[PDB]
Amino acid sequence: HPAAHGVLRLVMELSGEMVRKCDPHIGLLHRGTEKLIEYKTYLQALPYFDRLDYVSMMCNEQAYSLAVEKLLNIQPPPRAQWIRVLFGEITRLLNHIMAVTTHALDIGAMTPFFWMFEEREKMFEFYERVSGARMHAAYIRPGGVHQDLPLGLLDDIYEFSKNFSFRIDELEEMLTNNRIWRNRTVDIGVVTAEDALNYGFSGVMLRGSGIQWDLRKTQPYDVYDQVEFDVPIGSRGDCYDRYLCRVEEMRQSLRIISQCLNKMPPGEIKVDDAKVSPPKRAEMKTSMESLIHHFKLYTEGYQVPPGATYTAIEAPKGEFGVYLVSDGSSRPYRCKIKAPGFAHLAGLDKMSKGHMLADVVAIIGTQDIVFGEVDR
Amino acid sequence: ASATRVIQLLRNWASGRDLQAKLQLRYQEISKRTQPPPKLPVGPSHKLSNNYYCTRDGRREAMPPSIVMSSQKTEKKAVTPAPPIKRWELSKDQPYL
Amino acid sequence: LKKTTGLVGLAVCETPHERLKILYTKILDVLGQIPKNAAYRKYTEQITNEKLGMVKAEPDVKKLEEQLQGGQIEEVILQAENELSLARKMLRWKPWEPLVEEPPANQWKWPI
Amino acid sequence: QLIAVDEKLDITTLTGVPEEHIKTRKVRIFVPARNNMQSGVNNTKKWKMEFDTRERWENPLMGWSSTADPLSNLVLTFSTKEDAVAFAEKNGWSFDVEERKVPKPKSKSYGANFSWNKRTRVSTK
Amino acid sequence: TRPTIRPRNDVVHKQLSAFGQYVAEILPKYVQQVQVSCFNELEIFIHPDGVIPVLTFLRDHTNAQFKSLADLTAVDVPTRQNRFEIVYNLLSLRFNSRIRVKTYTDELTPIESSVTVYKAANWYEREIWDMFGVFFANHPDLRRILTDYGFEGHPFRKDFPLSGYVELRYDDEVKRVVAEPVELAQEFRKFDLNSPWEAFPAYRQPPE
Amino acid sequence: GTSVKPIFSRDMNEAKRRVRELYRAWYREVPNTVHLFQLDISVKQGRDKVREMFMKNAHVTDPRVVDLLVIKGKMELEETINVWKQRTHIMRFFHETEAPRPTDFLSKFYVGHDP
Amino acid sequence: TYKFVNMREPSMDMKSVTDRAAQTLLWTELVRGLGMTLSYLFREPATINYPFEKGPLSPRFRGEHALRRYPSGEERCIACKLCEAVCPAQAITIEAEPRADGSRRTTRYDIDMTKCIYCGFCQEACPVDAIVEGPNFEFSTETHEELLYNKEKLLNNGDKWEAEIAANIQADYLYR
Amino acid sequence: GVRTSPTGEKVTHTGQAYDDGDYRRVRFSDRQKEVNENFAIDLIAEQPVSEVGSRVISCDGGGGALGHPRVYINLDKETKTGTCGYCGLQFRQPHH
Amino acid sequence: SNLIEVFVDGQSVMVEPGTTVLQACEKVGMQIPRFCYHERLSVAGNCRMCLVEIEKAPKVVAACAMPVMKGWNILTNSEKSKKAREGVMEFLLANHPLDCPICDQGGECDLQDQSMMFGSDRSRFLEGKRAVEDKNIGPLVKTIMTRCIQCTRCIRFASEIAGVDDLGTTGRGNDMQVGTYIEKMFMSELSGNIIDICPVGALTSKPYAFTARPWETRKTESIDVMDAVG
Amino acid sequence: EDNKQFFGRHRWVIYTTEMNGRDTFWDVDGSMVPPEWHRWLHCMTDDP
Ligand SMILES: CCCCCCCC/C=C\CCCCCCCC(=O)O[C@H](COC(=O)CCCCCCC/C=C/CCCCCCCC)COP(=O)(O)OCCN
Ligand code: SF4
Ligand code: SF4
Ligand code: SF4
Ligand code: SF4
Ligand code: FES
Ligand SMILES: [Mg+2]
Ligand SMILES: [Zn+2]
Repeated sequence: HPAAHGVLRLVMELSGEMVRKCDPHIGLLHRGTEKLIEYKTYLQALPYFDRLDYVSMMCNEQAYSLAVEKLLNIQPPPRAQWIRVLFGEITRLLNHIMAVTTHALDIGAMTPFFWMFEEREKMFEFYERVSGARMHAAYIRPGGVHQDLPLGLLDDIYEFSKNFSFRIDELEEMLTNNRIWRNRTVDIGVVTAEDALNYGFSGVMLRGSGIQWDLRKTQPYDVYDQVEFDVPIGSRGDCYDRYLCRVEEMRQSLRIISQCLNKMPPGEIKVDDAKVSPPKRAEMKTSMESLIHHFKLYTEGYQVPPGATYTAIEAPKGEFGVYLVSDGSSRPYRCKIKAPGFAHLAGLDKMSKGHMLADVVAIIGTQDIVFGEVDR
Repeated sequence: ASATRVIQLLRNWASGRDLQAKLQLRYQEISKRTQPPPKLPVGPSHKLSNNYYCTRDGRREAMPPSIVMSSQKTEKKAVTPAPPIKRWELSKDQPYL
Repeated sequence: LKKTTGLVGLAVCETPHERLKILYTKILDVLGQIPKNAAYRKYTEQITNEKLGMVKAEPDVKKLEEQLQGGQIEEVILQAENELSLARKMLRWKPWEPLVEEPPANQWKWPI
Repeated sequence: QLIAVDEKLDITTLTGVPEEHIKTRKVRIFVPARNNMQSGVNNTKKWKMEFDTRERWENPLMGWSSTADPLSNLVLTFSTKEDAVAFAEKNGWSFDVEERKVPKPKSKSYGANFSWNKRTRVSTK
Repeated sequence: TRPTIRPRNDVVHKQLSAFGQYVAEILPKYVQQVQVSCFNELEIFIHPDGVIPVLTFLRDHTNAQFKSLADLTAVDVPTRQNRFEIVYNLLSLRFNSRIRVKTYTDELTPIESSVTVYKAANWYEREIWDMFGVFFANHPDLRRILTDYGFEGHPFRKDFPLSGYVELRYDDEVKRVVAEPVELAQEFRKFDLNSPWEAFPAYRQPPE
Repeated sequence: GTSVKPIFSRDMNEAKRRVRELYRAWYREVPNTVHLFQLDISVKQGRDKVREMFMKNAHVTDPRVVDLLVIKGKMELEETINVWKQRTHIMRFFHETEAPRPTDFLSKFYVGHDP
Repeated sequence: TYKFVNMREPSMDMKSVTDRAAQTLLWTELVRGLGMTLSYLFREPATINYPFEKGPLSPRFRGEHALRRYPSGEERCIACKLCEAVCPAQAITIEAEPRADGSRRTTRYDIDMTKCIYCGFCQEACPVDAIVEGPNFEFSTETHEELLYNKEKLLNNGDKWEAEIAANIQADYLYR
Repeated sequence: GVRTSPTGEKVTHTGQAYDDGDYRRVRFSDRQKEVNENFAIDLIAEQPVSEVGSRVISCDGGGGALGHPRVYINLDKETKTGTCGYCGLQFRQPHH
Repeated sequence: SNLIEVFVDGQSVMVEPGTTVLQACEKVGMQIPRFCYHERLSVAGNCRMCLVEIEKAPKVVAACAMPVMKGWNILTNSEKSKKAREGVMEFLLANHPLDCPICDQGGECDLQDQSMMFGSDRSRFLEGKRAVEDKNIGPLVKTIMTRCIQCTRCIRFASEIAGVDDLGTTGRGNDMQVGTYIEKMFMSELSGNIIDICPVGALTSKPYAFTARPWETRKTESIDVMDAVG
Repeated sequence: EDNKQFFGRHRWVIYTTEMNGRDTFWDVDGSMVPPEWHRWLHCMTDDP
């Protein structure tokens, strides 16, 4: 179904077009990722986090890298952290464009999708220049980043960033004040603050209901404590408030990107510790220790001291977490992945009480669901 | 750019903005596809002296978790996990959209 | 006086001082039925007594909110009701008793 | 409330393993031998459970190594031999256990290399 | 020790240790152990019978207020007599903190469903049941969530094989999709990577 | 002793009662299943298969294991009734595309190395 | 630090009321949306004339795999098997033996292109720059078997794409 | 160094050609067999041996960081030549 | 009885008189890094990788040769021990060839593993490396002498276990080399064992050359039938 | 090329009508570009 947003089988009980019951059946994209991770080394498991939520690739890489770095007791260098925050905000732009335009497309407003996907294409080009891939980059690694930025990337990121606000403005002209859009979005899928907290909601699904919580502000990571931005807050807990929150979050991401462009420091890009991060190729081809460490890091991988962590980030879809258990070897013993879409879809049935079919379509759109992270 | 001025005027009037100022197609202001070679600075551990690895070994400073209250083994003011959060401030930049 | 608590589903409270006093008195009454040497009773009594004193000493709602550190007195009321419900549950559960069972010797041993 | 069940533990009907892979399988419970190419002993600390080797053949295309054995890769790690035996028993697998082999304590003496009348004296150094 | 080593935070460590002591004193009936990890994460190891009380306390206490259940999962450790380790992750917005609660069970012992305490658990407990086979008592609607209809066994269990026992293919004679015993063109190649030399002296176990 | 906690039944009698109830429910469901899924089997075949699946686990003597088996059978029944299952899932019980594997020594010796 | 997105109150003056009545009855914001679409109608489309025009790429782009040689024509690969060890998809299969002149060379080098995730970890792991992901991306096949590459196919890819692969490596190796 | 088998099939650098009674040759009928024509063993056998006036020489395959890891080759044996274990190039001291 | 009490990292243990520091550390389950010590060969003490600090002693001792003294407190993880291991690994790797991708010892190398575990992660050696000519000791044991770390395990095994005095060291200092000095085939029914005990890729199996890597192999513990020893 | 076109439309190829053996008057595809012109055409470099 076009409105399904992936391989989702939603079983509904209907009286006329009124929805009496929603039963989301998932698992049509369960690939058994966590067992597979248990069969890999820590570097081999990284590309799985690209494919969990395929619209926020580097954010998932960052969450996993933070978990592994916390377990390794090491620290990424400052330039790497600035690169991580910059590309996390670019990724948030990508995700919010995808969410807003696919929501509008379900509702029926097909045009803004085509306007915004050219911008998405320009950001895919940024991804590709840095890593050689437009989507599953695998750029963020448990030691920093894989490669330094190419010699003219910052200028192009600046050129893109100084035009994007007008595209957001055109989107808002299309949608924000349209009476049809407001009729399809205002007072649809209203959730109270206490219900949102109890059901496990996070991100926009909290902020639309007035709860003042953003993980970048409350539990900052990387260099998020050094950037300035506002957190959008809703008033009514409906789809209109969440749409406004996402648009304003796009604007605040532009703000953060400008700050990151003007504040990128020099230095190395991965932790200067060759028992965790691979050495440079010239060193690998000149020095005995560098060659030994390259060999061992690419065959066996680094060992992680025993212990378990729960690391969470403010991914564009909500709180994204990893419960990572190390038994002391170079392979993870356990990796549980916490995806906000799981709880949001588990609450979809609650949010659709007393609504019609089209309202349920709008609610699925407003929950910002990608089933790679839901099923794993 | 290529478009005749009258079409530019019609575009500006319909959109309500000066379209030419912020064109969405990259005409010539982007970086060249060929660049000079880089040099890339070395890390802090690239010293030739006073660089013993045992003084910069983060993996070996991890320890097993500290045990509080094993079961197998004064007023006492009540405590909390952390101090209460401070209330947020209302965005001196733009408080209301 | 104040409109829009700001949280969806949380109504604005008229007369919040009286509600808070009633709730804290009920909480202390319930705690009075717990054994005096139980840690839950003394801790909850201490915090409840401080909050009740703060409510009694501050007639102003915004100044009281800033003193209580509880985030918008309607939330303080909700938390008081939550604590009262928990107090009744703890009375029924009696978690101050000695540990029910001791786990196997290698149950929490990690790694392996 | 406790009901005082009297029988041996048995979970085969709940695991979902096909009966062929429950009755005809033999597991080995053992401490793996030290790899003779190295001196480290860190891989000889825990007990291992592993299944019997089944048929592997050649793929007609590409000549890869094909198997039809779903348990050909499964290795379990245990703290003690008793835990491994209990796991195998409750899962219904026939097992063979091997007692742990440790290197015997050896009497070393550097000075013996230079014995006045003994055969131990080194001809070279 | 400066540039490449993760910095410490002793203030948060002290606060979490004190709060763990607080929780242990308030609920001696269930709390078996309290730990503060080196990177400031607080874990409370309890008895299974105290799943519902502990969590309820941690959700409703004025000094606790962990009103959000971030995650709930299981870990399989076959060497333990109680195979499965149930892990609850809770977040407090009022105090901007996180807590972990751990308990244990085996194959035949149910755990109390905590849907009443947290609505979020519903799908988490269904997922634990599906992947590990841990039954949850008094669950509103307990059934498989991730696996295929009619799928036998629990995939996340350590004993279960990585590629399972059956595969699917379309068969033209019966004109439908059929399930058959797994055959692999190329077998997954098992690697032995563990180094025979010890990496971390701080975690060395006694020689028994 | 042995200090175990039950799921539903305290002894084998209650577990057998639950088994009988689940068997009744499956027996009643079989004709509706044959009608709804448009299966080419008879109702007799379906009830025979239900009996065979029940008898696969006749050797169980633990009330907790029996309780879990009844829970799984109830899960499967709920799944079948609501049509979550498709015709392929129902027909997976009959193994219609699986060639019969022999059990005597000589045929096994002829085909390959597996016992 | 937060802002409100929907906490604004409407003016109640007669002028404001008449403007809102005009908006309701004469559909002003709908004409605004029509104007936006009409504006986009007169812009130049962002479409490119494929296959004549191509999308921009980078020297770091990961494409079809290739096995390279030294300038002498000798293969670079020495069968260290690091690419096979690092591959997260287990897409690489390697068999090696001493060559007739005693050289350490492969006798089997397969990449299953329908297992591969195109991560580029193998070219990072290779210590002699033997395995690369070349720039090509237009290699769709009509059968599944054509995507199971052996050593001959990969050596042919290297021979076919060396001119561009060397120029791509020269432009990026100082970042590696 | 290509050469055909008695069946007309090209023999690869590896040396594998399907046998006369091997059915697998049917996979090439109506199609072709992929064979790389530049045999590395033959191409490296054409390179001239480098003469150097030192007992120990160094090889990195050329190109600096674009070659292989740098190795040192002893050249004391005069009955043979020093061969790089990475690139296959040969070195000798001026003899006779 | 005759047992004496010594401490490994402040922990008491009872050992027989004449027990070396290495064996006492092994009693508590700690393995001292080694290259030249083999518990079935005579003690050499040459590699110097086993140097450890004894409490209240300024000089590190060689754990593989030094007998424990009553009341001693070994300190296997002190700064002095770690710096000793780092320096000895540095001297070992100074002249070692960059041969890991072509070395059969690759994933099974004690030198590699102990470099990863106890050594530094970098080189500050800026000179040229030494290179030595290869020896031919028969069709079973491949020889790549540049890789030799001069442990002398092969010499002690051949002299003491095999009963042959064909192996030795010629020259001295940096130029000291392990070999036979003449064209000789080290042929004996126990010869192949010098491949196992050699910690580096200097001595490798000629039949096994280049065919496999250790991480891909599956291990089946079995018995030999080539004779009646089993 | 035409540098006044926007990025993407500033470089293009008019394919040959006769490749190795097949008629390519209508049947063209991107795989007919040789690697050096492939590098120039996909804007991996500025130098033809
Ligand atoms: C002297 C005596 C004179 C007599 C009086 C004459 C003056 C009359 C003044 C008033 C005339 C108003 C006529 C308009 C009728 C509809 C107005 C209206 O209220 O409709 C809107 C909604 O109508 C719409 O907006 C339509 C939505 C769909 C729009 C589709 C495309 C938009 C139209 C494009 C241009 C139209 C061109 C039409 C002319 C074509 C030429 C034949 C109401 O809906 P809501 O805003 O949701 O509020 C009501 C409930 N609270
Ligand atoms: S690109 Fe990645 S998946 Fe593909 S062969 Fe290389 S390492 Fe394996
Ligand atoms: S391609 Fe490179 S990494 Fe792979 S086996 Fe050959 S030399 Fe080793
Ligand atoms: S012996 Fe070990 S360190 Fe030396 S080249 Fe071989 S693998 Fe590398
Ligand atoms: S060849 Fe091996 S065993 Fe012999 S001295 Fe050298 S490193 Fe030691
Ligand atoms: S092991 Fe003691 S000196 Fe070598
Ligand atoms: Mg050896
Ligand atoms: Zn070379």
